[PDB]
Amino acid sequence: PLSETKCTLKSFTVEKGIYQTSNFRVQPTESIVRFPNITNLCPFDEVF
Amino acid sequence: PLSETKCTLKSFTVEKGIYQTSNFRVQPTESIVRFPNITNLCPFDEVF
Amino acid sequence: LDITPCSFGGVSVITPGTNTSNQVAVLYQGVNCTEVPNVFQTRAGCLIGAEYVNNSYECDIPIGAGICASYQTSQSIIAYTMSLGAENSVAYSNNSIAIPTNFTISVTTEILPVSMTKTSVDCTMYICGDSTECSNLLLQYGSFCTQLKRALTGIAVEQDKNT
Amino acid sequence: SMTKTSVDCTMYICGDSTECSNLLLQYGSFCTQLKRALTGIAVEQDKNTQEVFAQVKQIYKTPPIKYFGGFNFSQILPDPSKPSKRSFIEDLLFNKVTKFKGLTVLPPLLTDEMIAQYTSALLAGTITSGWTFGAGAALQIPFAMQMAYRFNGIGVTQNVLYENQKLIANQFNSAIGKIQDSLSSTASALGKLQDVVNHNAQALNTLVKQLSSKFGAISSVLNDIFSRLDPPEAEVQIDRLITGRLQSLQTYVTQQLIRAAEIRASANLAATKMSECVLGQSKRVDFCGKGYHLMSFPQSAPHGVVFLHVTYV
Amino acid sequence: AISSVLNDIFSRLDPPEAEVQIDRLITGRLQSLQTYVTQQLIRAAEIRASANLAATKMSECVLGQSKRVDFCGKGYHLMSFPQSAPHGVVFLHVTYVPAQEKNFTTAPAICHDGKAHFPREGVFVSNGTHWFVTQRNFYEPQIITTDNTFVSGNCDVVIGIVNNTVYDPLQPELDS
Amino acid sequence: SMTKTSVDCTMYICGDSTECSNLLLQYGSFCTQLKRALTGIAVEQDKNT
Amino acid sequence: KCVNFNFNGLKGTGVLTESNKKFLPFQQFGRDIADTTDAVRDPQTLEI
Repeated sequence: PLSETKCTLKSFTVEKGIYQTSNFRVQPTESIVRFPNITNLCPFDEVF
Repeated sequence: PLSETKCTLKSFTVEKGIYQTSNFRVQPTESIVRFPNITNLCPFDEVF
Repeated sequence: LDITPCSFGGVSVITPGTNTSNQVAVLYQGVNCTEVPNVFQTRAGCLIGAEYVNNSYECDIPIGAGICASYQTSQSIIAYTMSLGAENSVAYSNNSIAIPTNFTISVTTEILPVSMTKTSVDCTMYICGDSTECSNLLLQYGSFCTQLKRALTGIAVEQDKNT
Repeated sequence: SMTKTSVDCTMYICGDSTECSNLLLQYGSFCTQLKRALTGIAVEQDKNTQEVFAQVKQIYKTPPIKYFGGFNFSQILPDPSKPSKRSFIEDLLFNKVTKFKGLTVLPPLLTDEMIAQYTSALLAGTITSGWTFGAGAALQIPFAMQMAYRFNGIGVTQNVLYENQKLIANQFNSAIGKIQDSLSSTASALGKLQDVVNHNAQALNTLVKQLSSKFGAISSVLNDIFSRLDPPEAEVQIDRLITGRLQSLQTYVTQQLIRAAEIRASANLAATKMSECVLGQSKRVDFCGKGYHLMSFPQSAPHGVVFLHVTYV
Repeated sequence: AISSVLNDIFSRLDPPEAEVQIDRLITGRLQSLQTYVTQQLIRAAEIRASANLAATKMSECVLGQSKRVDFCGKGYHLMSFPQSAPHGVVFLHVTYVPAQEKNFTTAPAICHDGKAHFPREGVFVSNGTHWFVTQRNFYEPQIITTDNTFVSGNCDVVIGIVNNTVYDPLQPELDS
Repeated sequence: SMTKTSVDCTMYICGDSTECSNLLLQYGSFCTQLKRALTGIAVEQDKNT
Repeated sequence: KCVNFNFNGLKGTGVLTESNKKFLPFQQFGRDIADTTDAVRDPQTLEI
């Protein structure tokens, strides 16, 4: 995080003070794929 | 006009004061279609 | 199902100068440190990398909501509440008085800025990098930069007026 | 002071989109320069609290004998029996004055307990020392001698003070109780604090409702442009949306900066009134109250101060 | 756009196709100039109000003695000496601050012969033995005379009065 | 004080064009904010008197 | 002399002076703090 202050301020010397560099965010791990159920079917057995 | 103040303020309760709602303008009714006159004609009767 | 976005917030770095030391203190602002993955929880956010103490001294680097920080002593970054000064009350009665018997004459400096650097930006060279095809469509935008030339002259006529 | 806000260009502009942050680097550093101005007004309001409240660093305290010549100062002083260090007027001052798009609200440096500890230290120095604790070390001056000098600043001799000591202190304690009856009933008396919090609230919801607009695009949803359209024909709709969201973000930083210029002129007027009406006797006419000014008692307020100016009429 | 150099846009693309990349460089550079001059004019307003505060400090602290508190320095203002600086004025404010104090006893009036004697200049102080007159910012005890006091009413209406005599200077001058 | 002024969103941008007025709705409530800033100016010019 | 420039597409307008810095053998052109054309090696002769 000392080098993160140099990466944002574009300087190789950091003075005494409070500096904001970036933001933390939790990355998504899984992916929920949903669909409706097996109700409301079609009578395909009448021709097949 | 009391309900006109509710739509521009996004609130169902209007307090005491002077408020501007919209703008008034007289709408047009007719349309004047103009063309130049029938002078400077060309001799079409010389072949017709 | 209740849709809530997952935990996010700003990251700030509390550090002294590079000529003094190199230790940092990561502040997850708005983020509790039970949801992040030698630690202290504040109102602005849980602080990672600072030793919290009970005494309060004169600090230099503020954090937020009363919590402040400084670099003290085998040295690390500590964090404490902001001290409001030394408590020294004055007694009171109905028949006593306190008269000064001596004084001191001090000189206290006060610095107030008056003027600044007068600049002037032209429309032909800043927008067009010595380009001739750029200037023909510069006339199609009307009079944007003519008003910016009047504003920059109106600033620069106030700077010698302020002197 | 005002409300400290901070917004990022990662979450407000891009609604969890990886292609939006890649086109943000082509525009340069538009969101970097407004980030430097938003921390410039964040440390300015923290300096405005130190310029008004933190005039002296020595914390004073009241004596337990609350007898100042028949003067009832229990209403403007904070109650030590309460867990919150607030006054009887200040319990009504904090009562009358009352998300996920990257917008955050930073807490200030001085809290409400630290402001009222600075307020009660300036209030205890007013009744026990008067005008001497704002000019160096505090001296022990009685309350009968403090009204002799403050009458002498407006050309009033001290003979009306001691011959009418019961009539002056009954007029002050009835007027202090008339403040608490008017502040508990009339909620529109604190409207100078109310437009500070309402203009900051109406600036925040217009940042949210401008994201629903399209700015000339066919949709305001960043997922609907990228998933449905062809990617060289979709990217001209991103540049319409990233320009309209930046211009509303460039609108919000410019209206807050002139509001920062308006809140700097009032806090410099407040720090003048903290040094002239509280720390001494002002010889101006209609500055610390309408008429001949005697003394003042400051009170804490949400994003402001409340002055109890007494006047000689 | 595709590039930042304006010569690379015109000499590579069609003149119907390079013009739409040209106005992105025109309105992109004009918007960066517009946020510069609005930040300039906001900074021109706060540098005017500090220079008007400096002109008030040049008129009250330098050209005379201002009776304000915490305006020409912390404490009682005596004089000021301005100094030159780049883009500002640095003021050297001379102030009056008391350092050492001492506790005494006091009373608002003196009952001499049934009438109350109020102090004209200064306050009534005592060192435990006698009663003296000194000011509020410095210690300089003087004897209580009729020239330093003025009579106002009796002793029954004021609160805190003590019994002491007032030295009348005309009384030893009749036999001297 | 100064001269109190007001601007219309529909009339200044669109010179009596009906196809210009419905295309301002895609920009949202942005031109109301320039209208609400100038009406807030016209209150405090009466306060300065 | 104030002349026009045409160096394999790198156009410009200015004068040409002798450079005193060290340069690379594979270098076509250099860039300043504004990231624009300021130093051009000749494609035939090699004067930076």
